[PDB]
Order: sequence, then C-alpha cells, then structure tokens
Amino acid sequence: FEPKIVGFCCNWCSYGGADTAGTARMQYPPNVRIIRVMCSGRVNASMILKAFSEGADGVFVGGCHIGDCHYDSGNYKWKRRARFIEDILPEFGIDKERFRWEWISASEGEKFQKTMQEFYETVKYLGPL
Amino acid sequence: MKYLLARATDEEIQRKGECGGAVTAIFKYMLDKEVVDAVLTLERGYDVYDGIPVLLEDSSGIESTCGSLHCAPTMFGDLISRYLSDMRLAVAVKPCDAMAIRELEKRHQIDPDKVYKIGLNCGGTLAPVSAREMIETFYEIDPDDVVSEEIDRGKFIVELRDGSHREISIDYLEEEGFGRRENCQRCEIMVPRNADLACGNWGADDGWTFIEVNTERGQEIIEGARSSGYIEAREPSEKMVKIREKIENAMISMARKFQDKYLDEEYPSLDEWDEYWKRCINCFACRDACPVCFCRECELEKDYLLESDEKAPDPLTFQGVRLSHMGFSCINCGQCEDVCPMDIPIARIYHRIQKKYRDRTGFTAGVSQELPPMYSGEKD
Amino acid sequence: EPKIGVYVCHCGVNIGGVVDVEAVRDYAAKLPNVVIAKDYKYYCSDPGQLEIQKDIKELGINRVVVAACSPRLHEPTFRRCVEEAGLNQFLFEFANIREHDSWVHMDNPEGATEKAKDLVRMAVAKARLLEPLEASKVSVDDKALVIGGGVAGIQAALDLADMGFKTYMVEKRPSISGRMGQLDKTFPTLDCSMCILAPKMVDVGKHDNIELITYAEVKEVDGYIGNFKVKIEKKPRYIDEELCTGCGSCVEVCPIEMPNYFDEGIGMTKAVYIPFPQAVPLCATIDKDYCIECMLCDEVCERGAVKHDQEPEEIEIEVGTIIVATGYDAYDPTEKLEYGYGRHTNVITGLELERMINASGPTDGKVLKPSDGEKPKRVAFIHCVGSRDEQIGKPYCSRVCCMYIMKNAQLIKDKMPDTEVTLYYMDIRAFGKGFEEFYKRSQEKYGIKFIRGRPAEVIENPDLTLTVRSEDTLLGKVTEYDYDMVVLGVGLVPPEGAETLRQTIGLSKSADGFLMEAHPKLRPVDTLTDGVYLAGVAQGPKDIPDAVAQASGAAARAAIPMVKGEVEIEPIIAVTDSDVCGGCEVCIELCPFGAISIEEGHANVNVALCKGCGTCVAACPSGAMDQQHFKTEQIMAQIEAALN
Amino acid sequence: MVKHTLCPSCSAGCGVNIVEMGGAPVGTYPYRRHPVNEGKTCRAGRDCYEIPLMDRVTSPGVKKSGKLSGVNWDEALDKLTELLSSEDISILTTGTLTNEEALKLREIIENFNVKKSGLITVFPEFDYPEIDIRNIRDYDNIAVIGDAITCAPLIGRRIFHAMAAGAEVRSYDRRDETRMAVNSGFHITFSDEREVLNDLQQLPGGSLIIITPEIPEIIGPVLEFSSENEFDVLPIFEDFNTRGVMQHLPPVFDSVWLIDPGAAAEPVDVSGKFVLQSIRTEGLTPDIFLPVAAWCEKSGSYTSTAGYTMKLEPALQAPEGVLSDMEIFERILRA
Ligand SMILES: Cc1cc2nc3c(=O)[nH]c(=O)nc-3n(C[C@H](O)[C@H](O)[C@H](O)COP(=O)(O)OP(=O)(O)OC[C@H]3O[C@@H](n4cnc5c(N)ncnc54)[C@H](O)[C@@H]3O)c2cc1C
Ligand SMILES: Cc1cc2nc3c(=O)[nH]c(=O)nc-3n(C[C@H](O)[C@H](O)[C@H](O)COP(=O)(O)OP(=O)(O)OC[C@H]3O[C@@H](n4cnc5c(N)ncnc54)[C@H](O)[C@@H]3O)c2cc1C
Ligand code: SF4
Ligand code: SF4
Ligand code: SF4
Ligand code: SF4
Ligand code: SF4
Ligand code: SF4
Ligand code: SF4
Ligand code: SF4
Ligand code: SF4
Ligand code: SF4
Ligand code: SF4
Ligand code: FES
Repeated sequence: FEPKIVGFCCNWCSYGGADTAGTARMQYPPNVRIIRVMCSGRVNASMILKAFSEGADGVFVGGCHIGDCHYDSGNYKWKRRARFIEDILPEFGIDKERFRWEWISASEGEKFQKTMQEFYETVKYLGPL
Repeated sequence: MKYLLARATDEEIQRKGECGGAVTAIFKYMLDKEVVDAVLTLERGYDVYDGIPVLLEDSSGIESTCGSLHCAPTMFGDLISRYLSDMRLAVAVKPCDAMAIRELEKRHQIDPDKVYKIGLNCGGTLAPVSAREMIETFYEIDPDDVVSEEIDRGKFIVELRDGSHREISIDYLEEEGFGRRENCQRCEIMVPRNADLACGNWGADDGWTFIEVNTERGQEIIEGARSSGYIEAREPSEKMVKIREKIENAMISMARKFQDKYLDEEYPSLDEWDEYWKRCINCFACRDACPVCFCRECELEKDYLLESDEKAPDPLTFQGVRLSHMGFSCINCGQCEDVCPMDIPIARIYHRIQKKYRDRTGFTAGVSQELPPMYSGEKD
Repeated sequence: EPKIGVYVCHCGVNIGGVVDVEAVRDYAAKLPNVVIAKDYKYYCSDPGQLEIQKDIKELGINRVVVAACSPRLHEPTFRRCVEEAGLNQFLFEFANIREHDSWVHMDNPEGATEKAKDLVRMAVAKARLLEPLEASKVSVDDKALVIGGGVAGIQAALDLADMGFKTYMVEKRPSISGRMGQLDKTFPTLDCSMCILAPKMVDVGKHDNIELITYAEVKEVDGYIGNFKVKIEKKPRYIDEELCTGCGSCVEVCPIEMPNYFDEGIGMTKAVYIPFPQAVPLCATIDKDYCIECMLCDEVCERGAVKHDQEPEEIEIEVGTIIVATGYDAYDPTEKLEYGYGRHTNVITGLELERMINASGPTDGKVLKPSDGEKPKRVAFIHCVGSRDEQIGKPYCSRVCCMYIMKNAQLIKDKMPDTEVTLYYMDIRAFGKGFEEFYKRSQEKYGIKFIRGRPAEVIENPDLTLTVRSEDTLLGKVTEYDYDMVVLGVGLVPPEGAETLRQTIGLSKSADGFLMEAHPKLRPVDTLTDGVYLAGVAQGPKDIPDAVAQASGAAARAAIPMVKGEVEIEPIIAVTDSDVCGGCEVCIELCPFGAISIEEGHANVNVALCKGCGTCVAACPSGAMDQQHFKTEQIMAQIEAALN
Repeated sequence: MVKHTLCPSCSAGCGVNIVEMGGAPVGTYPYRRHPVNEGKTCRAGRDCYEIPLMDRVTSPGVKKSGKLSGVNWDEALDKLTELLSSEDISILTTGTLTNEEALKLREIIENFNVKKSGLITVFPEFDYPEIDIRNIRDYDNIAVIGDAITCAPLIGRRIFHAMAAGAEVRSYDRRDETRMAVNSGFHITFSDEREVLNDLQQLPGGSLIIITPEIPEIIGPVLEFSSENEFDVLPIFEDFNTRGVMQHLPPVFDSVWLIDPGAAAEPVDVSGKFVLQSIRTEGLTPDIFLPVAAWCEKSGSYTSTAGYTMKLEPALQAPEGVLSDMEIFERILRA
C-alpha cells in the first residue's frame, strides 16, 4: 500500500526547507506532492477537505516557525484554522493523524526529511482512507 | 431598574396578552410614538399551529399579534437581514432569534442602531404537525379544539375550546420522540440577555410580565412606555427574583444533560452518519435556512465543490466546508435540521463542533459581541 | 484558449540520471492544451533560453512550463526569458523536479519518474488558469512630516532637511525642545543641556528646508506611503508670529498669573508668556483660560503683534513619509497613595527637581523645601516609582530613572556639599556607556548613600519632615529614617493624546503602551504602516543618545523611498469582487499591513500596501477576495492534478 | 408580506410562504404548518417565488406579419371565438388550472363542440386511491417504478420513513445509478416489463406501488396488475394540479388551443392555428397570446398526487392586463 500525500509549503521557509533537504541529498519517500503558496496563511479548510475528498490518504502543511513568518502573522491565522480543522476532520471518519501541520525553516532540511519519513510511515500504517 | 413587573393599560391588550400584554403595549407605544418605523412579530394564521411573520407599520389592530405560539419555531434574523435592513425596527425575539441577530450584527449584515430587541423567555418550541400528532396520540382530543398551549411544571398543558386544561408530563413526551425540538432540549439560554428587554413569566404573578432590562436602550423603551401610560409597572419581590434564578438554573442544568445525551451518548456513529449522508439530495435548504449563512454567493456552489451528478454530495466538500466556514458561530437554532427534506440531524453535528470550539477557545456564538478568535488580528 | 509549452531540463545528469526525462516529456505531450513538449540538457543557459524564446515566437505559445529546479533559484531567469520573448512573465509556471524529486528519490527511479509526471501535470493544471499581470508603480512624494519637536524630532527634521527633502515639523507646544530643554544637566557627563540643544533648535528655526508649525496638532491623516494628506490645526496664539520679537514687554505688564507648563507645576508666569528664553520661535502666547482682555499688552507691544481676534488655522499638507517623535510624559504618582505625592508638601518628582535645580527655573537653581523654601538638609530618592509594579499595571522599566536619580543626587551634592542624599533602589541599572563609572563616582566622590529596598511607606510628621519606612534588605532590617525632602523616581509614560494620534495615523501600540515597531530586532524604527517611522521615546523609554540614533535611522529609512521616488509592487496582490462582497469586514483586521479598507460597503485592497500573503483570501467565506497568481481555482486544480 | 401558497414545481402538494415587498415576490419562507412537507422543500420549491416575474407577458397579442404584436382583450377573445365556433379547435390543458377552472373548461368544450379535448398526461384514468403520504410508513411492502426521490423529493422522504419502520422497499428502473436505486433496499435494472411484472407477482395484498412518469409504457400494465392483485397505487403526475384537473377532464393535432397558466407544457405538435393561454411565451410563436394569472394569483383549489386538496387565496396580485383562466372562459361562453 502506497499512500497518496498532498503537501502545502510556504514559499519562504517550508519550500526552502524541502529545497535544503534536496540540496543535501537527504532521501525521503516519494509519496508526497508539494504545492507552493506564498504563506501558510493562504491555506484554509477548503484545500484540506478537497485534498482528502480527491483521494489523499494524508495531508501535510508546512509553514514558518511562529515569529518567523515572512508576512509577520500569516502562520497565526493558519494555526487557528489548523486547530479548527483538527476538530472538524474526525467528525467525517478522517483520523487526525492523517493531517500533519508543522513549522519548517528554510534551513531545516533534516527536519523536513524526518517529518516526511514519519508522516509516510504513519499514513502507511493507518491504511487507505 | 434591572427588574420590573409590567402590564398593558389597554383592557383589550391585557386580555389578549399571554402575560399581561406588556410586550404588545411596548410595540404599540413604539409605533404610536414613532420610535421605530415598523414592528416584526408573529401572528397566528387559521389555527394556533400556524404562526406567520407580520410586519406592522401602525398599531391599529395590534392585539391580533398577542399571545405566545409555542408551535412556531421561527427565525427572524434571516428576514431582518435579507429584506428589512434599512428600516428602524422593533422585533420580538426568542433567545435564538437574538443570537442570530447578534451573529449577523457583528458581521455588519444588521445595523444594531436600527433594531430594537424585546426578547422573550423561551423554554422551547414544537414543530406544528408533530405537535398536532402528539395531541392526537396522547391527549386523546381533536387538535383543532386546542385554543392555547404552554410548558411549565414539566408539563405541556393545553387550553381547550370547552375551557378546560389538559396536562401531560413533557418528560414522557420527549422520551416518546415528541415534545420540544431536539435542539430546544439542548438550548443553554432561556433569558434573552442579548436583547434590549427580556420578558417572561418565570418571576411574575398572573396578569403581569416579568421584565429584565438589559441595556440603556431597554431603559429608554420602558421609560417612554410608562410615561405615556402604555404600560404600568411595579417591582418584583426579591423572593420572586430568586424563584426565577432557581428555575433558570434548573433549566440550564437539564439542557446540559440533554447535550451530554444527544451530542455524546446518542450521537450517531460513523456508520450511521454514512447512512444519513447517503440521503442528501444537495438541495441546500439547510444552507438557505441557516441565519449565519448569509453570503450573496455561496462557495459550496463553485465548480470545484458542487456535486455535478444527481447523487449524494461528498459529506466533506459540503458539510465540512460549511462547518469550517461558520461552525464556531452555530447558535443551535435547529433551522437547518427543521427544513431538511431528508430528515438528516445536521444541527447535532454543527452544535457539537461549536461546543468543541467553545470549550477550546471560550467563544459563545450569539452571546459574545465580538467576532470569534478565528478572525483575531492580534497574534494571540 | 491556453496553448502550453512544456520544457523538461536534464540539468546534465542531475535530473536525467534518476528521472527518465524522455518519458516525462512524452507524458507532458499528451496532456490537454499542451502543444509542444521538448527537453534540453541545460535550460538555464543562453541556448536553452533561446529555444524557449524561439518556440514562443514560432508556435504562438501563451503559457510556458519549465520542469527543472526551484522557482526560488531560477524563476527570475525564466520570467525574464519569456518577457523578452514578448510573453507576460506571469504566464510562466515552474515545476520542481530536482530538489523535490530527483535529489531525494535516488533509490526509486520508477517512483521518481512517476512523481515527476505528477508534478508536471500539476504545473500544467496551474498554467491553464494563469492570467497576465502587470506590476504597479506608486509615486512617492519627496516631502516629509515630523510630529514632535523634541530632541529626536529635531534631529530627524535636521537630517531630512540636510538631505535636501522639504520637511514639515509639527509641535503641539508653543516652542520646540521637548523634555531635553527642561533638564539642567545630562548624565553621565553633567553637561549643560540647553547649551547643546539650543544651537540645534536655532538651526531648525531658520533652516530653509524646514517649515516649523508650533502650537499645532495633526488633526487627520489620509492616504498611504508617498501619498499622505495631512490636516493640521494651528491653535490661535493670539500673537502675530511674524511681528512678535519675543522682547517680553507684554509679559511684564500682564496682571494675571498662570502656571508655566515648562516648569511642570512649580513655576508661574502670566497669561501672556514666553515658555523660556531660548524658545524657538521666540514668540509670545496668550492663554484665554486666564486672559481678562485688559488690553495692557496691546498698548505696550511696540510691533502691534497682539491679536485677540485670531482664529484657529487649518493647514493641508501632502507628504510622502511621516516620522512620529512625540516623546513621553512623566508618570503621575498621585495614585501611589502610600508615598503621599500631592498630600505631603515636601514630596516631589524627578522632573520637578530638574526644573528646581535648573538655574533658570522658578527657584533660580536653588533646591528649596516647598513647605518653607529652605535648603533641605536631608534628601531621599526613591527608585521605580510607577515602574516594575503590577499593582498599577506598569510591569516595565522606564530605563532612565536610575541614571537621572544619580545625576540629580550628584547635582545636589555639588550645589550643597553638606546635604545628605540617600537612594532607595531595587536594582541599579547603569548599563550605558560610562554609566557604571557614574554609579561608582556617586559614592566615591560625593558620598551618596545607597539602600537596597523598595520603601513601604512615606509618612509626614507634624513638622513636615518625612519618615521613609523601608527595609534595608542587605542589612535585613526595617529602617525609619527622617528626611527634609523626598524625591520620587517617576517613570516614563506615553504622552497625553497618544491614543488620538495613534488612531489618526493607524499605528499599533505595544504591550507597554508605546508605539510598536515593525520588527523588534531588525526594524526598530519602521512600522508595518508603510511610510511611517518611529524615533525616540515614542517607540519606548530611552535616553538622549539612543533617541538621537533612532531619529537619524528614521531619517535614513524615510529618505530611501523618497530618494527612489517610486515603489514597485508585485502583482500577486489580493483583489475583491464588489459583486460578491457582503461587506462583512472580517478580513479587515487580518491584514497585518492594513491594506484592506471598506468603501461603499465593500472591501477594497490598496494596491500599494498589499504584500501578497493571501491570508485575507483564505479567510473570506464567500470568495469575494482572491489572490492574483494564487487563485483558489488554480490551487484546487493543482490539488486535483496531484491526486488525479 | 408573507402569504401561504402551494409549490407548483411538481405534483407533491408542498406548501410554501411567499414573501412580498412592494407588490412583487422577493423570497420564500417555510410553511411549517402544511402537513405534506412541514416546511421542507427541495431547491425547486425555494425558487418558485420567481415564477410570476420570469419573462412575464401581460398584454394580449396577435400574429401580425412575422412577429407577435399587442392588441386588446376584446379583439383576441372575438378572434378566438371565431375558431372555436366555426372551423375547428382541439383544446389541450396541463394540470395547472384550478378545479373550478377545469369544470368551466369542460363546460366550454361540450357546448362549442370540441371533438378532441383533455389533459396532457401519460397516466390513464384509474380508480386512484386517496393515500395520505403520512401513512406511507405504515405499508409493509413498497415497490417503486421510476425515480420517486428525484421526481418528488418530499414523497421520497416518506419512503425513507417507511424504510426506517421496517417496510421492505424494492425499486425498478431501466437505470442502475439513481437516488431511488442507490437508497432502496433492493434494486432491479430491467430491460423487459415482464421482469417487473414477475417481481410484482410476489407483492402481498395491500402493498404500495409508487409509479412515476419515467417509464410511460409500464404504467398501463402495472395499473392493470394493481387492479387484479389488490394493490394501492400512488402515481407521481407531471404537473402540480394534474390530479385535480383529471376529475373534470379526461387524458387526451390540427389546430390547438393550449391552456397552461403554469408554463408546464412540453412542446406539442401543432399543424394549424395555435392559441396559447399561458404566462410566458418564450418557447414558441403562437398565433395569438392570452396572458393569464399565475398559480399563486388565483382563488381556487388544487389537488396533489396523493389527493390532498388545498384551497388558496391570491398570494400575489395579478399584473394589470392579465385575466384568470375562468374570466377568459366566462367571456368565451357569454360573448
Ligand atoms: C415559544 C415560546 C416559549 C416561551 N417560553 C417561555 C418560558 O419557558 N418561560 C417564560 O417565562 N416565558 C416564556 N415565553 C414568554 C411568555 O409567553 C411571556 O409570558 C411573554 O413573552 C411576556 O410578554 P407578554 O405576555 O406581555 O407578551 P404578548 O403581549 O403576549 O406579546 C408577545 C409577542 O411575542 C411575539 N412572538 C415572537 N416570537 C414568537 C413566537 N415564536 N411565538 C409566538 N409569539 C411570538 C408575538 O407575536 C407577540 O407579538 C415564551 C414565549 C414563546 C413564544
Ligand atoms: C527627569 C528626567 C531626566 C532625564 N535626564 C536625562 C539625562 O540626563 N540624559 C539623557 O540622556 N536623558 C535623560 N532623560 C531622558 C530624555 O529626556 C529622553 O531620552 C528624551 O527627552 C527623549 O526625547 P524625544 O524627542 O524622544 O521626546 P520628548 O523630549 O518628550 O519630546 C517630544 C516632543 O513631541 C511633542 N509632542 C507630543 N505629542 C505631540 C503631538 N500629538 N503632536 C505634536 N507634538 C507632540 C512634545 O510636546 C515634545 O515637543 C531624562 C528624562 C527624565 C524624565
Ligand atoms: S433553540 Fe432555544 S431560544 Fe430557540 S426556540 Fe429552542 S429553546 Fe427557544
Ligand atoms: S447550523 Fe443549523 S443550528 Fe447552527 S445556526 Fe445554522 S441553522 Fe441554526
Ligand atoms: S456555506 Fe460558507 S459561503 Fe456559503 S453561505 Fe455559508 S458561510 Fe457563506
Ligand atoms: S437540507 Fe438536507 S438534503 Fe438538503 S442539502 Fe442540506 S443536508 Fe442535503
Ligand atoms: S534550470 Fe535548474 S535544473 Fe535545469 S540546468 Fe538550470 S539549474 Fe540545472
Ligand atoms: S489682555 Fe490678557 S494677556 Fe494681555 S495683559 Fe490683559 S490679561 Fe494679560
Ligand atoms: S507681543 Fe509685542 S510686546 Fe509681547 S513679546 Fe511679542 S513683540 Fe514683545
Ligand atoms: S531604570 Fe532603575 S529606577 Fe527606572 S524603572 Fe528601571 S530599575 Fe527602576
Ligand atoms: S472581502 Fe469577503 S471577508 Fe472581506 S468584507 Fe468582503 S465578503 Fe467580507
Ligand atoms: S493578501 Fe495579505 S498583504 Fe494582501 S491585503 Fe490580504 S492580508 Fe493584506
Ligand atoms: S417536492 Fe415538489 S412540490 Fe415539494 S418543494 Fe420540491 S418541487 Fe415543490
Ligand atoms: S511565509 Fe511561510 S508561514 Fe507566512
């Protein structure tokens, strides 16, 4: 079983973190597909619900660490939305382990690689949605 | 004056009034003295089970709007926001009506300056057809003979055309699948303190309305209505003001028990929810009836969300999206569940989600004057 | 109708080694709207850019997708390539198949190729819905406004005027100087303060590039960076500023006595007054709360400069940048009922002592007991009055009270060698340059006594001597010492009218009640409101050199936009559909840059202020707000392509 | 402002309140007191308030050269009387008149001698029982032919109630992915009506057959089978007052007078003159147009598929220049 994982990564840190992981040649499972946004404040529940309804077994969102946002507050709004989404998701049979949101800096290639490995293992253990 | 006991000075109004006719007298004063331009109230149709909204521009024949209609689970906020937005107005509101109007006012859909809220105590409402079936099954009478209805010592009680009263324990009826609406059993708010005035009978004698003045605007209403002699007032005993507090506390405790029942113990399982969501016909009646869903164009009808085929929508892109949009502002008014052609218990899930959000953040939908913390511009 | 050209880069063997580029190109060829799908070894080179340009020119391509490396590495390169080809730079999309696919899945060539196909599909899905966008240019006016005429405001105005920018300085008081003009000497050098300040005030007063508007307040501010329209209300002096010479004849003949604001409540003047001899402008002012219209000033004035019929004036200015340098007020310790300020006669604040010690102050430089006007034989100083105290909601340090307490103690000892001075402190914050040596010299040279302990109470005796009940925490014992005078080390608070100005400009305040900077570390003088900068104590308590450094920095930051003369805004900004906007306004407070306002019941995004984050777009329920180049439809298409 | 009325979008007798402001319909409000639906409506029921304003024509018209041109009421009435009295006319109506209007039109037909008359419907004349839909839940066995949920959602609601209370529901259709097919207990996709009849052979007496107009060919046989085997038949007609009109007129060309105040007529074949008596004329180019008052602008009664009759007062004022069908009929008779 190969899970289908959709990722949202902010342009400034979390996309940079994945790029840093790539430059260092750190290997993680090929399952994730990354969509680029300017800020994690661009992500809302509609995107996550669409990803889950279109067949995603897990959904990852990666933003800047709290205080590091390139737009100074976007990740705060995203964090609020993410907590509410964690409330909403189990009501429709989606284990909240399938929804992973993390703060990754542009230099944390190892953090990105480990997060991807653990998320892939978790989703694989959970099985098809 | 926090508390008063008021009643109309017109004999017709007090006779026809449920509780001394104070509310009708306030409306008549407000229209006569031009405080407001109109009054939005209910009015029975061809029977006590048929309460239709009416917008009165003058007080002539206002006594036809007197009395309480427990079988009218109406919402006024949606009507005030869709069509009556640029009118100075006075409206009779149950606590759910006031909650809807507050959620719409913090979203600038209703102007708080232009709307006067004479809220009513509410212990629950009933669906009319269900109420008639209940009266046929348990009271063993023809429903057309019922002239009035009230809930009290735990009892739905019916006045009759003959003139007698028939009483049945509401606990029995609600355990037999009847009685107040399920959202009304979970209702945590009984006095409308999110209104200008709060009128009830929980601390009043016969022929008087117990009024709690919540705002300075309510004080102006009461002063103007007494000075011109539309309403006569006296002050509750403070032995009465305590009986009312105890009754309200007991009601709120029972509401919490029913929340723990319907939202935890009798909450449908995931399989039962799948069975329910299979039924949805994508008619959007729940969205249309919801007072908090006011948008001119709805996102649920966009090409990337809307269900194209003539089949049940994916519960995520319909229900989860509406939840992410407004579930922190759900007032548990039950309109969505009321209008659903498929008999889906929408309000249960929406109220459960709102309760989780409130427990985490402490935001009370329809009570707090501020927007939810979700829309906070601080970095809290 | 979209006509997409896809270009897969080998990157030598970096991508092609793991990812089968030929198969990816073949797959891209079949995708709808894809007209051509090629592949070249190094698309980041003149040959590859020429190939892309040639297909744009020959095959009539309106959308370009490059499958390669990071947008963060080479997006500007390919945007420039396509724009030189004549295609809008925002009709180009990038797929990352090297850092995200080929360098991280070297063990799974099949998985890498499938992932590359998925990513190219997502890129094409986004490209199908792209639109052409043009960057906007916003003109920046080269005139500046400085609010506040203190040392920080004076420094900022002089720096901006010396850089060639026409400047307007607005000061609410009749004269410029601020609090620094009220001090006698400055720590840690005990230098004459007015004598260093006065030359700068005179320079400001006759600078050709400075328009000084004293006794005026900023009534309204509209617009944005480079385009500020400011309405200023010049209060009536009742004296002709052009004709008055400041001789002071009118002051001598005035029969009314009025308090002097410059003496902080211990000195008096007349209803017609000049705040101090070194005032700029040297002009008289009449206060009509005390004038009786006797007209003596009229018949004594030799220049006919008295105008009892004057009216408030309205000034409209257009500026590009605003520097707020409004300073501070001294804390009012009347609420600290235990210390008895306002009740006990011989309890005074530090600023009153500054005015008393000043040789041109009301007492002519003599420190006298307010009760009997005699020199105090024993003086106590109390630290942290109004600061570091949660009983009054002031949990911050005012940062200057320790040093000015020690300075005033040293000045008292210099004036009166035999006087005994004691300081009651919690911590001695002598952190600045030469401050620790100042601290030591307070003891070694002048013999000032230091008691570590926050006094519990100050009690007035029948003879008006003051007993300070306090623990000596280092002796570990309660002490009750008597003093002829007690001075309170009052802290710094935002001035009166700070909130009105803050709402007028639209700024945000920090927890301590002062104005908030854009970034605490790297942007100390900037604000999230573009074109507005903070200088001096307006941003928070500090001493004169810190305020001067901040004022010069604010001048530099303000000059940068005015030097440029224009600002370029990338068109990834948010846009509102007025047909769908319900006017709910829940998006307004989510913009950290204040780019969203409400006009005619609909939300409007200011093009010049939007940074393109997309938070408001994600917050809008109905979808009336959308971000260019990151529209909801485009992201949904990318999600669908990624999963299907 | 808020006035009771009946939803005209299908045969189910759902009630709705129309909100009126300034003399025009502006929205809808739940009609909770109505026993058919209890304030529940499908999307069609919540958009009905726009029917009186959608492409409304309020002036009698006549076919001048090429295009329709306005004339007065007397001229159009007289020139319709011409065709009625002299040459020939076939009078066709949809289930959109009131019962009283249906009776008046039946009087017109016999007097002026119309050989061809009736109601446009695929159902036959049957001894349809009165079946209050509230009682649908009581039936032990229910068979459904067609997509009952999609045709009338608020009767599919009662089918769901019946399934909840243990009733065994079977659905028959030519399609395999439909709401009724999806949700019913057992579904059979058939290509021969014989299979449907053989499956109905096992239905006990008193069972309920709910038949929609989706398959017109099997209506005739099934009704026959329901008469032999003692079943209760619930038809789902096409128009809101099909059952009420059926009483006064039988289920029905050269020259047609088509009366459809509801604009619910699927296009029919006309060879000669075309006299249209409707509310909007967008679809065709009638020889003469007779604008009438809408469903909700009339006094009269309507019967739903189940048989629930509902007397109604005008919820809206008819636009100036139009007449109720009965006024036109009385003018035709008396003129
Ligand atoms: C459904 C319902 C439940 C109530 N439950 C309680 C309760 O548990 N405890 C309590 O103390 N009081 C309750 N009340 C209020 C009670 O009837 C008071 O005696 C009365 O409101 C006091 O004002 P009055 O009698 O002078 O008003 P009246 O002169 O009788 O005027 C009442 C006005 O309320 C309007 N109105 C607004 N919404 C409704 C509605 N949904 N149904 C009917 N009329 C409506 C009427 O049209 C009328 O204009 C309830 C009222 C309603 C409508
Ligand atoms: C008792 C005492 C002793 C001190 N001793 C020393 C010392 O020895 N050495 C040292 O380095 N520092 C000392 N300081 C600190 C020093 O005073 C400050 O660092 C400095 O004065 C800050 O200058 P500023 O221009 O930021 O503010 P301010 O000096 O307060 O000037 C602000 C100016 O803005 C004006 N203004 C305010 N609001 C408005 C408005 N709405 N519109 C227009 N104008 C407005 C004010 O009237 C004033 O002209 C001392 C402070 C105190 C209280
Ligand atoms: S939800 Fe609450 S306020 Fe509304 S009718 Fe029910 S009990 Fe009354
Ligand atoms: S979701 Fe349902 S219960 Fe909640 S406010 Fe909307 S209609 Fe009322
Ligand atoms: S579902 Fe969302 S967009 Fe639609 S009306 Fe409700 S809040 Fe508005
Ligand atoms: S009202 Fe019921 S059937 Fe209609 S869309 Fe909402 S949940 Fe679905
Ligand atoms: S575009 Fe990127 S992957 Fe291709 S050759 Fe240039 S640097 Fe290498
Ligand atoms: S007119 Fe006023 S300011 Fe002038 S001398 Fe008289 S009191 Fe003083
Ligand atoms: S008003 Fe005249 S007298 Fe007074 S200070 Fe000015 S110049 Fe001198
Ligand atoms: S600087 Fe010294 S006296 Fe002033 S608040 Fe800080 S610790 Fe207290
Ligand atoms: S853009 Fe959206 S959130 Fe902002 S005011 Fe308009 S409708 Fe409300
Ligand atoms: S996209 Fe971001 S920066 Fe632009 S207006 Fe919206 S919140 Fe402000
Ligand atoms: S089921 Fe039929 S009658 Fe009822 S609301 Fe829907 S379309 Fe109208
Ligand atoms: S920029 Fe990455 S979270 Fe705001």
